[PDB]
Amino acid sequence: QVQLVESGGGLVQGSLRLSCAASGHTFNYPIMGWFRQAPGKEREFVGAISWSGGSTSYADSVKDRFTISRDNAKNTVYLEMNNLKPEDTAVYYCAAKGRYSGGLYYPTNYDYWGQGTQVTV
Amino acid sequence: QVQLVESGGGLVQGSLRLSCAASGHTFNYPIMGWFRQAPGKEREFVGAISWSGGSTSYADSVKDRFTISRDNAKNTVYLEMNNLKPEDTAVYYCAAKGRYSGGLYYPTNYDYWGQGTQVTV
Amino acid sequence: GNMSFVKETVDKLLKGYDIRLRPDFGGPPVCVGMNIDIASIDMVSEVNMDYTLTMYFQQYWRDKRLAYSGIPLNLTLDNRVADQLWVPDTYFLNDKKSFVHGVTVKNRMIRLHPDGTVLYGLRITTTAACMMDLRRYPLDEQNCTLEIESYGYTTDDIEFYWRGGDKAVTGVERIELPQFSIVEHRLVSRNVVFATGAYPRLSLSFRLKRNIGYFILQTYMPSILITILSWVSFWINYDASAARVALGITTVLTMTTINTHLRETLPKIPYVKAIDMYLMGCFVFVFLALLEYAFVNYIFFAIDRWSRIVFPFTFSLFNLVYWLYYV
Amino acid sequence: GNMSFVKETVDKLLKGYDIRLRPDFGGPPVCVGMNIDIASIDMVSEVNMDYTLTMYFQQYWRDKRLAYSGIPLNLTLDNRVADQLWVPDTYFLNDKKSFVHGVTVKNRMIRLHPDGTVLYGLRITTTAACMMDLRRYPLDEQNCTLEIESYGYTTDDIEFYWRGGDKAVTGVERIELPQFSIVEHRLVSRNVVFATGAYPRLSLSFRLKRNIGYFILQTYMPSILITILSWVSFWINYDASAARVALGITTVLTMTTINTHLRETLPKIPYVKAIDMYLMGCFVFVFLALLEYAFVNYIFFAIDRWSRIVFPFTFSLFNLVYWLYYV
Amino acid sequence: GNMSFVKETVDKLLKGYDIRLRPDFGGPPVCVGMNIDIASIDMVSEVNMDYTLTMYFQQYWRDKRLAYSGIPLNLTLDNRVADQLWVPDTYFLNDKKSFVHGVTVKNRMIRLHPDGTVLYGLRITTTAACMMDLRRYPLDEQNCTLEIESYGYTTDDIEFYWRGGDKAVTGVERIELPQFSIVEHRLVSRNVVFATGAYPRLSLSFRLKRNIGYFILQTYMPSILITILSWVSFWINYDASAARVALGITTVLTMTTINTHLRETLPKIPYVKAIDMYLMGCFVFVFLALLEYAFVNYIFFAIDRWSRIVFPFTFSLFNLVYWLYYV
Amino acid sequence: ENFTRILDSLLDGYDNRLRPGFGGPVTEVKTDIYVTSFGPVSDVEMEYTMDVFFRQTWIDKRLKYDGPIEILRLNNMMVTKVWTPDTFFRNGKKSVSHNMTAPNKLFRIMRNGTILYTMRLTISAECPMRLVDFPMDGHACPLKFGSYAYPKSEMIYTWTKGPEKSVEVPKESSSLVQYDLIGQTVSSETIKSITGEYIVMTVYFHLRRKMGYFMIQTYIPCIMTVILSQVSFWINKESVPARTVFGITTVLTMTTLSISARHSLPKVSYATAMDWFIAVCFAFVFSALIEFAAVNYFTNIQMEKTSKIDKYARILFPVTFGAFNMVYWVVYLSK
Amino acid sequence: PNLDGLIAGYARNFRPGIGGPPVNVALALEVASIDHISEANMEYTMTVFLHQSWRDSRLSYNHTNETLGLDSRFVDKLWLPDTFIVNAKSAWFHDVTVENKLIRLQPDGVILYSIRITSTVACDMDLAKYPMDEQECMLDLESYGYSSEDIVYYWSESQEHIHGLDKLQLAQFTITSYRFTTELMNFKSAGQFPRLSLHFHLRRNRGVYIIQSYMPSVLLVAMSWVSFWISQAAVPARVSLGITTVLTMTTLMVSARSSLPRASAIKALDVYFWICYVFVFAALVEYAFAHFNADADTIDIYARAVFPAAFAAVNVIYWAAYA
Ligand SMILES: *[C@@H]1O[C@H](CO)[C@@H](O[C@@H]2O[C@H](CO)[C@@H](O[C@@H]3O[C@H](CO[C@H]4O[C@H](CO)[C@@H](O)[C@H](O)[C@@H]4O)[C@@H](O)[C@H](O[C@H]4O[C@H](CO)[C@@H](O)[C@H](O)[C@@H]4O)[C@@H]3O)[C@H](O)[C@H]2NC(C)=O)[C@H](O)[C@H]1NC(C)=O
Ligand SMILES: *[C@@H]1O[C@H](CO)[C@@H](O[C@@H]2O[C@H](CO)[C@@H](O[C@@H]3O[C@H](CO[C@H]4O[C@H](CO)[C@@H](O)[C@H](O)[C@@H]4O)[C@@H](O)[C@H](O[C@H]4O[C@H](CO)[C@@H](O)[C@H](O)[C@@H]4O)[C@@H]3O)[C@H](O)[C@H]2NC(C)=O)[C@H](O)[C@H]1NC(C)=O
Ligand SMILES: *[C@@H]1O[C@H](CO)[C@@H](O)[C@H](O)[C@H]1NC(C)=O
Ligand SMILES: *[C@@H]1O[C@H](CO)[C@@H](O)[C@H](O)[C@H]1NC(C)=O
Ligand SMILES: *[C@@H]1O[C@H](CO)[C@@H](O)[C@H](O)[C@H]1NC(C)=O
Repeated sequence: QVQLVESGGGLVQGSLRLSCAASGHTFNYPIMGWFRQAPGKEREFVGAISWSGGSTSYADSVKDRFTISRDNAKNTVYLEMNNLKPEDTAVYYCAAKGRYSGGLYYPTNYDYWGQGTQVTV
Repeated sequence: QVQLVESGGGLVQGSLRLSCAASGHTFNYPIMGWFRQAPGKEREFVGAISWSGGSTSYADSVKDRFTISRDNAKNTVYLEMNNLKPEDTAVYYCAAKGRYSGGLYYPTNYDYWGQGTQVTV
Repeated sequence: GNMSFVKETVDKLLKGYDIRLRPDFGGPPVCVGMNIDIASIDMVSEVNMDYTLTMYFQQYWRDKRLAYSGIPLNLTLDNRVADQLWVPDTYFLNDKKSFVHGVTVKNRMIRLHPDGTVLYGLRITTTAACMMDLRRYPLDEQNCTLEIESYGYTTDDIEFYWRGGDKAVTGVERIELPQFSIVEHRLVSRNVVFATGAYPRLSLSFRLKRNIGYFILQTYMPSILITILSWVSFWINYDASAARVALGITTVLTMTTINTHLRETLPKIPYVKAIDMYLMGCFVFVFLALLEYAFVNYIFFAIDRWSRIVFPFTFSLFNLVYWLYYV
Repeated sequence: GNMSFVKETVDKLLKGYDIRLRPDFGGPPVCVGMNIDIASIDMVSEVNMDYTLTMYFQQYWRDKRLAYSGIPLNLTLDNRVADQLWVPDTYFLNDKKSFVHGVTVKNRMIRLHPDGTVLYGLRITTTAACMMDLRRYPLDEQNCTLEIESYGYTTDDIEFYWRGGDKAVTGVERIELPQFSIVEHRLVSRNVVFATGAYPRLSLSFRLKRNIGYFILQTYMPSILITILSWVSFWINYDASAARVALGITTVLTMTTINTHLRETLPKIPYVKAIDMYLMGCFVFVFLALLEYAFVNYIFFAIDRWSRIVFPFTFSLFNLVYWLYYV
Repeated sequence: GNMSFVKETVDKLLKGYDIRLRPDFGGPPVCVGMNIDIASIDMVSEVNMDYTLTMYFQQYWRDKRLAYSGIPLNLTLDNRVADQLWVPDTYFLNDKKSFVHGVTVKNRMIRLHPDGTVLYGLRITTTAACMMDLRRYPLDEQNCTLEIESYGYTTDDIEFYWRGGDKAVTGVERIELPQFSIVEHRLVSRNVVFATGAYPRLSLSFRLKRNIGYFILQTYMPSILITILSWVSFWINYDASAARVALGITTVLTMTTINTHLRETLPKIPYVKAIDMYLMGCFVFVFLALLEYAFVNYIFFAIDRWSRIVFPFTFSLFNLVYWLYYV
Repeated sequence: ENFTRILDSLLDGYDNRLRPGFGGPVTEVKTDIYVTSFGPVSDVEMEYTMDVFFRQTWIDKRLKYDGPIEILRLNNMMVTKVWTPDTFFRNGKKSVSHNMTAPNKLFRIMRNGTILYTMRLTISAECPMRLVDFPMDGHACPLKFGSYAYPKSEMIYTWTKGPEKSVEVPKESSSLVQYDLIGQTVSSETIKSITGEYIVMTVYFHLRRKMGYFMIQTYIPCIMTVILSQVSFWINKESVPARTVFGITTVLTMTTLSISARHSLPKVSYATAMDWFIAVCFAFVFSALIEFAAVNYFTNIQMEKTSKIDKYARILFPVTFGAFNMVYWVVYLSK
Repeated sequence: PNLDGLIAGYARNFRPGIGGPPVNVALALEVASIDHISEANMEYTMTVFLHQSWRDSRLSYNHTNETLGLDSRFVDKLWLPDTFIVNAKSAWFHDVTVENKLIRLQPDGVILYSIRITSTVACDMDLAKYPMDEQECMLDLESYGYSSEDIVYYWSESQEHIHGLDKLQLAQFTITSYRFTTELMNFKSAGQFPRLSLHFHLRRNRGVYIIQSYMPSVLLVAMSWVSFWISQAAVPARVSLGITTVLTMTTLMVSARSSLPRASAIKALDVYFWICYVFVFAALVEYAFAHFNADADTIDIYARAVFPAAFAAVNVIYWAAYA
């Protein structure tokens, strides 16, 4: 039982910092993922971070552009969207993955989905 | 990431002491090898020493002539070239071998090559 | 859909198949692609200098003897078919003890493709050697590798590559070691030469950073508290010989028990670790505090006031130098 | 009754049977029903973060190749027939070490039904991983799962379900762990996606609640008694320097031995547990009691009366806050 | 290149091949050459008097039954062919427990040569006995051997030699034991006679030199510090009976705990080691220091000044004699 | 196929499921044992380990062959194709047959039909022990083996050599640490069961424990602790805190030594010889503190209207403890 | 000859009379030894000669009237009951030098099948009265796959004679009684399975082992009584004696349950330590009460009699409760 609230999207022309605040049984769900769904297109993997250790992975599109990290004090994950592009125009969602729930990349493996900030540039 | 600087070559007619000073991640590279490349000929094994233990091995040509040893304080290996011969005329190189990098004798197993002192007699 | 048709096709594939001969025997080497999906790192042992890894190990290669036509599917076959096929002779050069899981069946997969590509998967638990440099322990960073090699086939016969390059290894985020964080992993490919020839090698390594927190609590904090305890003596009257000598003894002896206990948890290395240096410093402080009283006792039959300031000040300096050097 | 007739029927079933091909190969997935009868949970290890389970594991599916007519019985066959049949490639994804019991024979059952339903039973002991959150230890609640999956067949080929829904798992009442009570068990079904495709998953989880009683007796009570012992000092005359300093030392040092011993029974976690917080509180009380005497000693060459009330009162407050927060 | 041609050739080689009969059965002995590539020495146990070795073990011999023509290659064959060939019945006479690594396949190689030379390689981990002389422990030098012999074939039938003479064993530089340095290795060949006949033997031995450093830190230094601590008594006033008696007791009892602990790490040998001699000397010093006070106490109801010089001087002499005898 | 024909002829019409001379004369199997290494003896587990070359020799007329060579030294896996005795170790709780680089089996077929079949085994056999005299005790660990299935009417076991030369235990083979193998004796016995009556061959190994380790690990610290307690007698009675600490620490030390002595020793109902020594030494240590308590109690009465008790204790205690040592050692070392 | 003929056409996958009445299997046990009885693991290791007897008409031979003594090679050819130990944590066969199996094929078709097996059997132990406690352990035998309609077990008549439990000598326990029980009402999910169980009662030996367990605790109580005769003027003497008896008792309590890491139940040994701890702690409080009021000699005089009497009284109650 995890609740995710994300904020800091909005519209810009640029550096941005999406944030994702978790609460509840985060121990059972050690991984947080960032997805993004463009209108029409399928929901697409952006990156993921382990709560413990900060082991990070990125999709190629955003490799060496976006940076994820977290702070366990607040139970917060942030996607620092630097060097934005008009391809980066989607509803960005946050999600939690169970320990044994499969590959990072696949949104169907994830159980607890944030609301989803729309971001247009 | 290992750096090797060798010195004490030169030209003589005799006892000589080549030295080989290592710096960096020497833990991952426990073995130092001495090679020599005559003009035209292939690069040829001379001997090798373990940093820890001083387990030593020599090529037949230099067996009971050359002697290798080291001092871990300075991170230095030395080839004491006694009883020299006109066959012993080559660019002597120093090199480091990884723990699991194969046989002592084969220069392709070695990763970090010193500059190479030319020695003629 | 027609199972007799599929059975016929597969029977034909295996008719006259010689498991003894690699694909393209006598020709160019067979290229074998590798992918690892890490399940867990169960244990890291300083005393045994090894770690235990569980992974899904997959091998990809083409065997033109197994090519089939007229079926637009990939055939997933029962794992027992693996005993009738050639497979690579892959081994882990730095492994100590390994097994393929066997419940409820051998954790093994075979998937054939129409072009003769064979996908062979195994679920393996391996205990693998990892020589550790404990000079900075417990403020140390270790490099633990897994070395993957062909046992008997040289690079004339077989070649390895990381299938997918830097994405060939998945599941590094799953590793949950309380005492370590995985800083980085790297994938390497090279050829290794032995007396019997040149062999293909793949290497997977991890950088492990020890978490200090446990050690602060388990060893560092008790030693600090014993050292502070030793200073109480300086506020006690010099006539209280039993009280002040008791403080000296108990702190000195407690520091010995802490030292000896600690090194029984670790391998019998001949060099001094970082933690040894700290404990030796703390021992010297508490020993000098007792010797200070011996000196006071020696002349009374001033020094305490000078001790009340110089000892805490020196211990603060000692800690400052130590933690700067090592952190 | 006619054994030659039954032998003929069974021989016919297995004539030309291809173990390599799943039932309905190339068609809709085979539905495999699973039910577990728990025999025991032998051990739960915090240090290894795992538990050991013994169960009767049964698999239900239909193989139309094995359908037989003219015999109105279910045929129980010798377990060695299992080697001539297709069986699912079921494995336990979070298992560390498992085996099928082998005395006096392999603990395995095969029961055939006239419609071709196969009942396949195994008696398995598994050691399975269970990552534990020890922040509240020993007042903690843990979730330990068993993850059941098809190794090589995707959901195109095989599907799992809990046969009987919420009654598919029996024997939870048999579990007798001294240190834990089973609060609840749950059954889950889902699909898990990997690079090689989507796989069927069944998950069995338990909620374990640690029994406090052992810990009250083993660690909490000794620490309380040492803290009370420390207060005896305040009723001793301030001239009794040896006596009062002895009380301070012995209680302080006893609290260190208790702390260090405790954490040697547990994994090397970097965070502070509930029990650590208690022991640290108790340490501070007994340390301040000795420092109180140093202060008295310091000025005499009142405070004790104030100590006789404030210390027991503060310790009661400390305990109240602690046990309210965690219970 | 033609795999059907190679398959035909190899099939012909194995047609009518009798694994029961050694090459040249009934004729001169088959000469078997042996080379070892050492991978690791994982452990050396004084308690169990054994060591654990990992090596690549290779056997070279000629089997004229396997000679083939018209292929100018050496054939590397799948390791499963080994089950269809004669191989030597080599065993390790002083091994306690050994296994061939089995992941991902049996770590085994077979390479055939046109003249019928067979190259057979195995990767073996062996725990082998090594009787140790601990009279000088921990300043001792040990000789640990590996004895290689033919189990059932006498020297009438099989002969062993080190292939390459003094270069037959590689990888001695890889051995990384924290507690030991490898001083030397030697290769020996001889015949050993039993009631059943004369058998070929090869022996590989190593000379191990224990590193003192760990022992200086773990046992020697604490004992020195306790002995020095005992001398503090002589600077304390003779009226301080509690203080001086406390020093005597604590040092004496600490030296007993150190002694008994140490010998629990070692086998139950009936003789006195070097370290035992040191600890017994240190015990005598600290015991006499307490007895010195008993004597002072006895007459007071001088000696201390004489003790302040004679005790440190005697301990220095004791150490000088000890470390000269043993180093 | 000069020898392949011979082997095929021998195996042709041969049933390995029937003993030689089935239904007729009793099959005699000659057994001899060569102990390669007598492993450590675990007192706590009452078991010992041993590696042997278990040789078996019998006659099978079905394998008679005529040829040039007299002895056919065949491969180790020829064994599975021929009948072999089913010998098992009755007291062997765990045993391993080595398989390194080959199954460690020897198989030779002589011309007249005699078969020499040997195997290399690591045997862990149960050894009941009586630790009443521990550590000054000795044990005779047996090794019983015999046919599991064939009764004495179908197969019997005889020592190949004489009852003295059949078992060979070289001195170098002794891997014992705290024991010494004085000698070995063999015997043959017959047991009866519901399955049948079987011949059992027993080998007894006489082990004498070495008390050098226990002398210094336990006895010396215990003796010195008692001597340490007696030092408090010479201390003046006015030093009440000093003599009080003497008694307390010595009592605590004896408690630690008593627990450590029984740590490795298995838990038994009866009292070992070392248990008596510790108990008596504990009494002397405890009585030393009681003596000081009596001294302090009496001197307070004298103070409230240089001690006789101390003078008596300085002499009586060393003599009584010394007398106990002479009695204790003579009684047990004589056995 | 005819041995090959019996195997020829023999159906291994089917029990004798697959469609008929269930097969009666006589069961006998010869307990060779019982060892490694651990309370912490709640398990014991047992080695037995398990005998099974049943009739198979397919193997009936009439050429001779002599029983056929066969080795373990012939075992794989015949159908065997799937008897397994229900409460066995782990088990294995002895295969040195060969597999310890025998087959006795009588002419009428009766088969005798005996195997030497060593099994580690789980046994739940109640440590309420530890160490003065008696434990009952069981050995359950059952058919894994064949219900009551296929295989029915019963103890053979010879079981009463060759059980061998009397000859067993255990290091710490004594087999007071044994009982062979048959349960036909197991009723598992698959069906009804007859179960044969062997119950034996183990009594822990009372001797030096128990004396050593209580020896330090009793002595420490006597150590605290020494301070009563010590004068109240020597404050460091009595305080040091009081604290050491309390601290050492605390260490004993920690060490007592260290040997049983997971024994969360209450043991009689643990109760005795608390009783000892109360007396040693009260003695230190007794001096503290006397010392505080001396800023009385009668307090020590009462303590020299009340404490020895009170400790004697509670011991009588303690030992009477645990008999
Ligand atoms: C733990 O410690 C191990 C060593 O014990 C480290 O492993 C080393 O990793 C480095 C990379 O980080 C390796 O360096 C690379 O080696 C590659 C292989 O080269 C060999 O093979 C080729 C043919 O395939 C030969 O031509 C060549 O001579 C060698 O024999 C190179 O291909 C790499 O070159 C690439 O990068 C370099 C810069 O690094 C560029 O200059 C090149 O142009 C090219 O892009 C590279 O040199 C090294 O070989 C590894 N050593 C061993 C023994 O395997 C682990 O990285 C370490 N783990 C952690 C986490 O730190
Ligand atoms: C220990 O911790 C584990 C997690 O690590 C817990 O496991 C979770 O258990 C909960 C139930 O308690 C699971 O939630 C359920 O998941 C089911 C599966 O849904 C997936 O698959 C379907 C297709 O089959 C997809 O459509 C879906 O998107 C998912 O991918 C759902 O079917 C369940 O829905 C039902 O219940 C909910 C309310 O809970 C209703 O709203 C629905 O209408 C429906 O009735 C449910 O959502 C969860 O998936 C489990 N997680 C994992 C990782 O397995 C253990 O429960 C816990 N143990 C204890 C004792 O607490
Ligand atoms: C049993 O079945 C066989 C095979 O069909 C048949 O030949 C035989 O007559 C049958 N016997 C009986 C009694 O039905
Ligand atoms: C390969 O060898 C086979 C068998 O000798 C032969 O029939 C075939 O023609 C050969 N093919 C080639 C290309 O040489
Ligand atoms: C057959 O088994 C039943 C049930 O155990 C038993 O009552 C009956 O006596 C047995 N028959 C024989 C002949 O032993």
